[PDB]
Amino acid sequence: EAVVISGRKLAQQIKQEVRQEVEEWVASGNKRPHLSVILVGENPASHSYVLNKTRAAAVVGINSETIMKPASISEEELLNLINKLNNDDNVDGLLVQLPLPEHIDERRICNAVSPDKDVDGFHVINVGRMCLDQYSMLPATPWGVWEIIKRTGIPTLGKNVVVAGRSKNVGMPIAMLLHTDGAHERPGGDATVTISHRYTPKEQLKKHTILADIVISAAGIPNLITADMIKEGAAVIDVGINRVHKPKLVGDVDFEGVRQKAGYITPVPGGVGPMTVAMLMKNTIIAAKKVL
Amino acid sequence: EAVVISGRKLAQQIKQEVRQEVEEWVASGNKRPHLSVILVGENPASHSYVLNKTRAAAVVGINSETIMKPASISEEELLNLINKLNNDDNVDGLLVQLPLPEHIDERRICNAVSPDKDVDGFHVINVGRMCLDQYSMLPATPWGVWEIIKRTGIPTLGKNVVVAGRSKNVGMPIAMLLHTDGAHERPGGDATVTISHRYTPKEQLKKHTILADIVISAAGIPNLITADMIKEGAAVIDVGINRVHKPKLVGDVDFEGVRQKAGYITPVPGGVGPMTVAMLMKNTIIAAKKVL
Ligand SMILES: NC(=O)c1ccc[n+]([C@@H]2O[C@H](COP(=O)([O-])OP(=O)(O)OC[C@H]3O[C@@H](n4cnc5c(N)ncnc54)[C@H](O)[C@@H]3O)[C@@H](O)[C@H]2O)c1
Ligand SMILES: NC(=O)c1ccc[n+]([C@@H]2O[C@H](COP(=O)([O-])OP(=O)(O)OC[C@H]3O[C@@H](n4cnc5c(N)ncnc54)[C@H](O)[C@@H]3O)[C@@H](O)[C@H]2O)c1
Ligand SMILES: Nc1nc(O)c2c(n1)NC[C@@H]1CN(c3ccc(C(=O)N[C@@H](CCC(=O)O)C(=O)O)cc3)C(=O)N21
Ligand SMILES: Nc1nc(O)c2c(n1)NC[C@@H]1CN(c3ccc(C(=O)N[C@@H](CCC(=O)O)C(=O)O)cc3)C(=O)N21
Repeated sequence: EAVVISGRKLAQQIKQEVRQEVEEWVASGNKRPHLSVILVGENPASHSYVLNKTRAAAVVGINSETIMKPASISEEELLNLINKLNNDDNVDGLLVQLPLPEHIDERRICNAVSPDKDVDGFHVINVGRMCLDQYSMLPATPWGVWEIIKRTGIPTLGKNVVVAGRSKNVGMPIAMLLHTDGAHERPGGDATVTISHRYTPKEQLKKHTILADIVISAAGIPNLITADMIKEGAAVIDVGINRVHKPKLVGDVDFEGVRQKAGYITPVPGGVGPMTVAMLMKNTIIAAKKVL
Repeated sequence: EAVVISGRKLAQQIKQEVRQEVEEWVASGNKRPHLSVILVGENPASHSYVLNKTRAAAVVGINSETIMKPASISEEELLNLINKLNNDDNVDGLLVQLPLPEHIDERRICNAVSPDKDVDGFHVINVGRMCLDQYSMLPATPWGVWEIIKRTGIPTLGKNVVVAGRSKNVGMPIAMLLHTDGAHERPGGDATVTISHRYTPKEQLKKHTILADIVISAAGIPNLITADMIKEGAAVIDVGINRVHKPKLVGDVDFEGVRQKAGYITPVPGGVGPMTVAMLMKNTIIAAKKVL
């Protein structure tokens, strides 16, 4: 029997910490932090995630606004709005919820957010700084993943990690953080990391996952990770979010099988999800204190 | 018997290509490209590598200057020089040979070179763009490594690659290029990539290298890769440079053992080295054409 790690309980801890930090920033005479979120269009999951973010902000004492725009907004208009928010000193953190309409170039939009306000860590400079193991705004999900590992007390240094997924927002940063030097300006995990993706044959995925002390799945494929792929005692972190069949939410991991073989496992929901939102809270206070 | 790939012969091909490109740029009325190299101090290997670079430039029709400064140069003075070269339009490519004296912060210096002239690809924006699979100035050694693989006709897509070394100038870019999507703006190799480093136990290094179709060693450890670590038919690319014992130059690979087990192997010297210099030539014409 795997220890089922509650990301909900961890996220509550992290939110207690942020509330304190925030209550102590404000207590000492500084402006309350303010997070602005641009939400374009009518995607329900997008609306639900933004709502989780604004509730979390309210519970740790961070002001938030949700700026709603229709999917018909031009790229030029959204960029204008971004420039206006970058230049407002009341605004500490700025994120644009993805995905955006097809007619809008997401890379351009992310690179328009000011790096000092880029609480998603998607701006190219934040990406470059992370890749160079310098202080940066880390993306929220990857940082959530590392915090689950670190706060549970699961070792990384010299350990074998497999990451299924190579996406610039999730997979790549997870791999980058976990493999890098603990002695650098931004310390990494010092793990031996294998990056797998859509062209990794299932056969080769299994031959690597079977050596792994930690397996992190961020592919968006149900049952991609099964018991026979895991060594006994492994930590299994499920970042996937998959709508399957009424519509239902599952992870990338066969939870019921793998919970009999792994030492640690995260559920979906209730695992990495809440951690994603908590770490965003942390980045907002960091942007407000202007410590980068 | 492994095919011993001559990086010398490949580099000559690449240099023939660059000469043509350059002869055709100039032929059409543009300024001859100009590469400036700042060399600080008296390190002999540094002097020898810069000399390889300026000879290569002369053979492909690129003007070069070597700017020599003493190890006593302040950081402020070197940065001044860099600003002056950034702002001169005769100068197309600008690199600072590393390493620098301890009193100088290399990250600051690399980030002062203008991205459009950063023919080493060390500037944070070039690093960020590479990490996001966008067009960037690629670092010369990593690109050399990928060119050896691609020009020999060794497949990467779906293949297992191990990289021994995680350095921001060599190991990390090699891993990044090889793992990434062939369908992105800057195409990657679509390989399954394992990053190993100084905290990977030898035991775990072997268990991954033994699955590898390609093993790329960039650790600076003699005999780090031996025959029993390699599967039969594997491609073995030796990026290491090690002074051993008169003083002698060897790679990270036990060449004599591994040439009996691998399908392909690169020697040291004569492998990745000349490729490092040729690809720098390629980046110089790219900076001159202002195509990024
Ligand atoms: N829980 C959270 O907080 C959270 C946050 C962000 C994203 N996600 C989820 O993580 C998953 C990935 O999100 P993303 O934005 O990185 O998505 P994406 O669709 O860009 O990435 C999918 C990645 O998985 C890889 N992949 C596809 N098939 C594979 C296979 N057979 N083996 C290994 N890798 C394979 C792809 O190569 C790609 O890199 C999704 O299910 C998404 O909903 C969860
Ligand atoms: N042929 C060329 O053109 C060329 C160009 C650049 C560098 N190099 C050579 O490549 C080697 C590395 O250069 P660098 O600048 O990346 O050096 P570096 O010293 O910064 O990097 C060494 C890397 O190897 C790793 N390492 C150390 N012990 C290890 C082990 N037992 N297993 C796996 N990895 C281990 C370290 O963690 C580190 O990431 C050196 O020998 C250098 O001279 C060659
Ligand atoms: N700019 C930007 N930043 C982000 O960090 C994200 C983004 N866009 N778009 C989509 C992803 C996904 N994501 C996210 C956030 C929260 C949760 C979450 O709270 N999950 C819960 C509820 C599951 C549900 O009912 O949908 C869970 O327990 O897993 C899931 C994804 C998120 O916020 N993402
Ligand atoms: N800024 C900057 N850019 C670089 O790309 C480098 C740098 N600094 N500092 C050191 C590394 C190493 N390096 C390099 C360049 C050429 C050769 C090379 O030509 N090697 C030959 C000769 C070996 C010898 O006799 O020393 C070989 O055949 O391997 C080796 C390393 C190089 O140029 N490097």
